[PDB]
Amino acid sequence: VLSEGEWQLVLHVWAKVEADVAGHGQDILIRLFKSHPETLEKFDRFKHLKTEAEMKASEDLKKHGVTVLTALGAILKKKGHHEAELKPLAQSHATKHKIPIKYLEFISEAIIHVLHSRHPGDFGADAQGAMNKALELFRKDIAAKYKELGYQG
Ligand code: HEM
Repeated sequence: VLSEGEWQLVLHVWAKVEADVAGHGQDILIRLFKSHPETLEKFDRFKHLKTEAEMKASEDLKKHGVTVLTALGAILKKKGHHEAELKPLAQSHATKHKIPIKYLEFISEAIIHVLHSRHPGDFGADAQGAMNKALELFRKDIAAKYKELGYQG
């Protein structure tokens, strides 16, 4: 469980992210696709993008970035009490999109990378540690739903 102090460090930096959701969303997905090319193959709607310049130019990619970070934000603001928000997400990602838990670990790493680039002063080691905890909590609760459905993996 995160403490109240750690949740405050998470939400203090998230309020920054929310100043520019679309720029953040795009940086994170591009970092994910460049660092782990196998993730791009899951998106029929983005598979055609071959370079970083092409990714940067895609309005649809940017629009999906907003989708992802808006869902993540709604979870983070529930500070662990996120059952209603998380359940539909795990169901679709396990059963419809077929996303391995490992990929959620990849995109967690991408989020931390980008937060670190854009918000140094609000993202020192203590914030980084709290954000890693929040994302681990996210993954741990999703993995439990996967297991139930028969997708641990
Ligand atoms: C921070 C973690 C993630 C969040 C909050 C997230 C959230 C979402 C949301 C809200 C949607 C649209 C509604 C739905 O289908 O559930 C979605 C769709 C999708 N996500 Fe994620 N996602 C996450 C991670 C990933 C990762 C790691 C992959 C692939 C490596 C993935 C692949 C997909 C796919 C394939 C779709 C459908 C895209 C389309 O064709 O419209 N997601 N995600």
